[PDB]
Amino acid sequence: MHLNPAEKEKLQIFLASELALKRKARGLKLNYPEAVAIITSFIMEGARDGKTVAMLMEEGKHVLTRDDVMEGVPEMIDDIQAEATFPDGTKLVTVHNPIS
Amino acid sequence: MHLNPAEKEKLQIFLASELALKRKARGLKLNYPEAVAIITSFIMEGARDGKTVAMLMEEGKHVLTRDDVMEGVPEMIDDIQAEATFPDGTKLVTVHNPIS
Amino acid sequence: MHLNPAEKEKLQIFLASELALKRKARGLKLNYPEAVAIITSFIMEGARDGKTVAMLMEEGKHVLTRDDVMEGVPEMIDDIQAEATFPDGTKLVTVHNPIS
Amino acid sequence: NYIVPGEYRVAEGEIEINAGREKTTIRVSNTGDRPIQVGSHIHFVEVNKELLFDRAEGIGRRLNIPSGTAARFEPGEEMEVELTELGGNREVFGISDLTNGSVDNKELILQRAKELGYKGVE
Amino acid sequence: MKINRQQYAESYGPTVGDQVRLADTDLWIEVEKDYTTYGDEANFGGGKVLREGMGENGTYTRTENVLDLLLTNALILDYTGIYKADIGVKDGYIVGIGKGGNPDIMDGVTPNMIVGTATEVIAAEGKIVTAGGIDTHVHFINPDQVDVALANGITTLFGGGTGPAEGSKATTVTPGPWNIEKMLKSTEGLPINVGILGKGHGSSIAPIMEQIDAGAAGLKIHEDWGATPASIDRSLTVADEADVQVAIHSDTLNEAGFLEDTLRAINGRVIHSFHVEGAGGGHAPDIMAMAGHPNVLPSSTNPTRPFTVNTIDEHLDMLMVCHHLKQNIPEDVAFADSRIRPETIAAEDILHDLGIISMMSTDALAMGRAGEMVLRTWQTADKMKKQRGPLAEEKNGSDNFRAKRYVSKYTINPAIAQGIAHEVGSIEEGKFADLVLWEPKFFGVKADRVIKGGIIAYAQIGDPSASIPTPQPVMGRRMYGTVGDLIHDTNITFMSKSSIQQGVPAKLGLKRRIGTVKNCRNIGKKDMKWNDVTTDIDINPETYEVKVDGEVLTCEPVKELPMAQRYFLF
Amino acid sequence: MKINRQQYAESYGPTVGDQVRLADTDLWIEVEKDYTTYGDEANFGGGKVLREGMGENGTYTRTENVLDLLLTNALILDYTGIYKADIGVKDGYIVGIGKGGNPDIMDGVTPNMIVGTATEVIAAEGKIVTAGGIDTHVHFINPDQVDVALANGITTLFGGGTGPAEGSKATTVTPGPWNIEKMLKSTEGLPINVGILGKGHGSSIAPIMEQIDAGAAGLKIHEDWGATPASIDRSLTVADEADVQVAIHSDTLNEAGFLEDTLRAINGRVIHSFHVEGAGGGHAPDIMAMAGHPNVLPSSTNPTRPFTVNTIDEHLDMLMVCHHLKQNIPEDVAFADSRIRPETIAAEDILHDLGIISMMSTDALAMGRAGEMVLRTWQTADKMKKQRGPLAEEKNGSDNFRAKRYVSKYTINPAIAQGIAHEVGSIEEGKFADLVLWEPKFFGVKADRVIKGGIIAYAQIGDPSASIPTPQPVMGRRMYGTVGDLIHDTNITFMSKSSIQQGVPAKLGLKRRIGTVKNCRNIGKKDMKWNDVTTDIDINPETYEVKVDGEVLTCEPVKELPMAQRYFLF
Ligand SMILES: [Ag+]
Ligand SMILES: [Ag+]
Ligand SMILES: [Ag+]
Ligand SMILES: [Ag+]
Ligand code: NI
Ligand code: NI
Ligand code: NI
Ligand code: NI
Ligand SMILES: [O-]
Ligand SMILES: [O-]
Repeated sequence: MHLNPAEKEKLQIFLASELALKRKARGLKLNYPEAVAIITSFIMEGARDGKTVAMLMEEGKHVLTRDDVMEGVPEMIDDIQAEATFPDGTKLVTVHNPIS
Repeated sequence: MHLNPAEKEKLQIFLASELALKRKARGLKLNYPEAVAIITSFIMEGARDGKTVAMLMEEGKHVLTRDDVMEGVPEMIDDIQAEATFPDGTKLVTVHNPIS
Repeated sequence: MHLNPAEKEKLQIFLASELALKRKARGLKLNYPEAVAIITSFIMEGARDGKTVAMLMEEGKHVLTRDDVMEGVPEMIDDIQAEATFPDGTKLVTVHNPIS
Repeated sequence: NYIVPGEYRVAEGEIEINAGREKTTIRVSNTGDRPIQVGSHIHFVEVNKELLFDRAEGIGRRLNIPSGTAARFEPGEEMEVELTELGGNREVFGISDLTNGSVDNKELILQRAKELGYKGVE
Repeated sequence: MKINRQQYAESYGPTVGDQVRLADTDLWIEVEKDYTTYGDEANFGGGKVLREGMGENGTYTRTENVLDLLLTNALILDYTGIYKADIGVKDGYIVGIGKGGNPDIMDGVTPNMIVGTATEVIAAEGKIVTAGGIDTHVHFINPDQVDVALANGITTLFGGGTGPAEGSKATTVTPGPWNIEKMLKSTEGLPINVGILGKGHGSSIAPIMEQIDAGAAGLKIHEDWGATPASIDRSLTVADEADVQVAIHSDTLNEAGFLEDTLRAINGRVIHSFHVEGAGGGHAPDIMAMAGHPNVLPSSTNPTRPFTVNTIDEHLDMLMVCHHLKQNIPEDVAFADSRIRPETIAAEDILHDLGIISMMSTDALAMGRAGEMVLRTWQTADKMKKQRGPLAEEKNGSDNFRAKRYVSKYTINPAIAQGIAHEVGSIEEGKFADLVLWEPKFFGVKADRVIKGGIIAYAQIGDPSASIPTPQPVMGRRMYGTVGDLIHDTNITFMSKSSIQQGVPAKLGLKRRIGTVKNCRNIGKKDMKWNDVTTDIDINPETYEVKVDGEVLTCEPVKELPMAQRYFLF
Repeated sequence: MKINRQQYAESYGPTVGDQVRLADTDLWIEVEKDYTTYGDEANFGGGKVLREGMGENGTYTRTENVLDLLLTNALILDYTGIYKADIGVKDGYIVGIGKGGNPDIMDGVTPNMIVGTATEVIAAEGKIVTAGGIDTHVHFINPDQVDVALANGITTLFGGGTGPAEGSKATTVTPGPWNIEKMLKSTEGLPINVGILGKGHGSSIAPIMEQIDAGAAGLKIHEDWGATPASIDRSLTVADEADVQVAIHSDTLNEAGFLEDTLRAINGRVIHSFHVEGAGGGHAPDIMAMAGHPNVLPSSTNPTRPFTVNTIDEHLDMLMVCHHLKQNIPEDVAFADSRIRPETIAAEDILHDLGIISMMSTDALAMGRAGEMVLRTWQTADKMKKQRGPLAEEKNGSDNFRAKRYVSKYTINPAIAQGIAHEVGSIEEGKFADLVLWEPKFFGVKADRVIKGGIIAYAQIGDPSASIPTPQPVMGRRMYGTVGDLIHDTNITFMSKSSIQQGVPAKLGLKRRIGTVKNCRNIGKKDMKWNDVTTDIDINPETYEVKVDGEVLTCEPVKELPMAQRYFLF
């Protein structure tokens, strides 16, 4: 596979997102690291799909809403940042205030 | 996400449990680390759901039965211990003799 | 669970394979590390199922075809090697030219 | 009582910056074709040569703006800014090398400024 | 010109009279004073104030009043106060608390806090800064426990052990000269301060004393080695001579004496009482009465902290597992019931709130959680505010009094008890620069950055392959302070005066900073900051109810805690 | 007997006139010459040629012309050429490039390239071998960044920082004697070459100079510390005396001068211009005109490399995040628009292609990607071939001219600029054996094996529990070169002559190889291999269009790059 250090690390994010989605599917309000994991993995899979940075800046704001998460979580997350390989190389996506 | 060392480690348990459940779903009798992974992750997700220590001490004894696992596995597992964050903080759950 | 170093590492392969299969399920042509992950995990789960080395040498050549992967990927993969615990202990499987 | 983790409940009132120091309003013009942004704590007389203002009026002073903020001058832009007095020992070293000593040495600072073409020396 | 208080606090962190919520608890701390000069705040960045000729002095060499490191705009939370200041560090020590910058052009700059060419900047505006935690009940069982401790803001580990040997798995003991020497060498690679306790057991002086000469920094009396009158007495005689602390886990079984017998063997000498509530070990059922005496420095371990609906079920079973108890041996059942007691665990919450138990600690990997000393201190303070209200001493709706009482339990008081407060345990000038930055939203839960001897050792930081360090995954990671030889300069091995005088560090090739244990024998309860209360604690032998001043101490267990499920992935 | 060219290339790697595709780009390199004697190729394995009495000499002791290590059949890609040779290493240095084996029985063996009893063999047939990359814009923010760098073939990190302190998070600066000493000790544990830059700021000489004496290997002028005329001048005076390089990130805000003012303060002295395009920092909008001057050694950082459809959206937002810009402050919006410019980023692609920007570098963790210097160099070369065609200078359909121009940007030119090219930066005899093997399919994307001082430090290798090392999972891993004391012998700490003369390595107990920084003050643009072009660069203040020789430089952003989604898991 020739995994580099970032590839190894970022597998963890996907895993944490899978864990969080299962917790959401069974009706739990999500906590801070769960919410972050979900939106992060969304951004990285969006890049893998070939979406643009601009698209993911919009979409990332609608992945989770306040009724998906515990009290206070929306306000704890100022932004979520992730770098992933787009069709035009690594780029940084920042989703600002992802959860209102 | 601000993962601490235990958060990073315990993601592994969930992953091993997912792997084991797939192996069970396709009809395999489970081995020692598979069985342990399954019950462990059950306890940790039970805590995340807000069950009590007492509930998980009971339930953990019915997650797998001897016909789910290989010969000898029931006797290899004296107990399974896991710590997880309950609504009232980290607590230790021990499931004694989980598989008869 | 008593995970040894290889058990810990090889959980990563399964995880990468799950990630790759999701990407394939949503219609993406798979890349080099995705393709390798998928076939590798297939071999290791095949060993867990109790298939023989000979069976997996055949099957591994049909897990993915060129229309599943990006241009050039078939030619980048000369073989895929994996060691796993068969009913008769650890053995090495090499799948030669897995993707035509 | 919705809980925002780590939130502030700030007290009432306002914070006055640079309290008790003399303030001065001057007009300043960016005569250059590229933008100039000036920070709160640069000795005002030592700013970019192409800013035109009464250079004498920048001696011993800096912008009267919150610590760490800046005044921005677009190309061709003229506007008024307010200055406050430098504090401490009232000495400046380095920056554009116009002072390297007490800010009291007004003629020496102006003479250096004029020879190097800092605009607005009388 | 004026700035409104909201914008001010957003740009520079809060100022006098502003309050900040601790994580998601009900606890509020209030800025008591501020060392700044409004308008001359130091800050670092593009176009900011710490630039040459401006807030940074361009004239002075490092020796001339210039700092190695300035923490700008810190909100300090410390037994000495809750207030706003810049913190200056030089040669690995806190040299100035006050106002940093450049006296060329700024008013009010503390004379030795010049930002010069030699100065590194850490922005602390909007952060809370505390001393690193001092955990004095550590079992050295698994080296992975160190990052766990660092991630919850612990910077010093005092205890004992040789790894997962049964002796070490039950007791904070590194026994004898050779084990002590081996662990001193092992300590060379642990990125945290360390002090090692020898075995406080024997009936002759020499077998005990030789551990102190070998390099131990104190002793542990543990019932598993025979917490008898003789072991207690000899250890205390050794400690009074060597000037080191003795920790005790007393005879739970009452085999050779009851609590009054242990107190008689101690004979008024100074001693640190470990897990004084007793679930963690000690004379059944009344060990907690230790915490009333003037010669006892009392600590809790963390799993009883605070009292919750799962506590008793968890502890009964934890004890069964730990002790290998059998449910069909009535003596084991009687033992567990005499040891795990809601009456004493509920009272423990209140004794903490009253300043009668002076210290927290973990009991890491033997019967407590390496990364939850700080976490559970605040959870306790929060539960006590909910159930007992703001304390009498409070004012202006703030919880400052409780905050200082509680922050003292894991910073300054364990340092004092151990004889190491000249070096660590508080944010004061002249002490080692072990500092923890916390975002207020994460306060007490997950440290932002842990500074060890003036260099960051541990940080919550993101993708190392990214353009900036904030992208995911943000996780706790060892920093440059832990790498190479810098691990030696950023950490202290605490040792007895005699081992230092005898040249043990050179004998063993230790390259870490060597700290001297001292002034442990001439202190008492009165020396515990904000937690100095001595009183007659009565524990009813029949019902286990705890009385102080004629009044039963009880509270309810809570179903839910702050600093829990909002934060943790597992 | 004759072998067809296909089979020959499959067995021994390509030979004269054969071409090889670089990864999945359109770029082809052609073997320019070959040192072998056909039929006497060296190879190692069962029944192969490097065996005692045959291709391995059985007579000579190590001192007698025998190698420690032979790389057989390497395709070298280097500013000195693209050609086929064996590479011989001894005492950690490249001692012979040519033909290795046994003069007993082989023709054409280079006299000092005997394979003897002392010789280790690495098979390079079918691999491309380059010098290790030299990254001269490194922020030391997170130690995890080192493996990231190694995995993309970087072997030297020059820059500054003390970990994730704000000063270090913005600037490549290890400030003052104590921080510099601490990072020199930390460097003892980093498995990569390192050079440390001090703070290039002050208005007196001594506060700056003492950093050089303390062990700094150069200085960084950064606007965040006040890139004023005085700081610029004093740093350059210090550097001309100490013989070290100065890097500059100039005054973006034009606060104290415009570009012509910074040039006047530099006054014809030698200087390294960092992220010369300016998205990474510098006089708005015209900093890139620096790259036209004879005394400027110009580098780009990597995130603008090359110009793509996501670049501008990514950078506008990256700048907002990095600078904490607010969209409802018009000055912040004006600032971002004056700084992030498609006109200068598009021209940057072309200036690289024309040999006017001489160097790449990362800007690791501050505004650039630690593991993508090499990656993005080739992506740029590939985009330029697509949009501008093969360069005039090319012949035989190969891209050799562009390949040498581009490989120079991250190997030899940063070494020259830093004053360290006597030690590192190219595959030449007498230089340190920092070598990267690449499978051509992975070229520039993921290094196969990274050799540091003659020992493998890092490799893409598989299951350590397997019968052979190739089974999954194949991932980048530290090798024996990084372990134990060998980390000292395989890596260099570069330091100033004065700190070396003053005995700083012994003072601090540094055990790493010590390299001397020198010959940095008497070089210019003309000294940049294949990238030596000086010219009047005009940047229109109103439209930001870039002109050179009367001609506007522009190109389109691409939607897709090679060395991207075919390779990466995320
Ligand atoms: Ag026990
Ligand atoms: Ag126990
Ligand atoms: Ag920025
Ligand atoms: Ag930036
Ligand atoms: Ni105990
Ligand atoms: Ni203990
Ligand atoms: Ni820069
Ligand atoms: Ni930089
Ligand atoms: O204990
Ligand atoms: O930069």
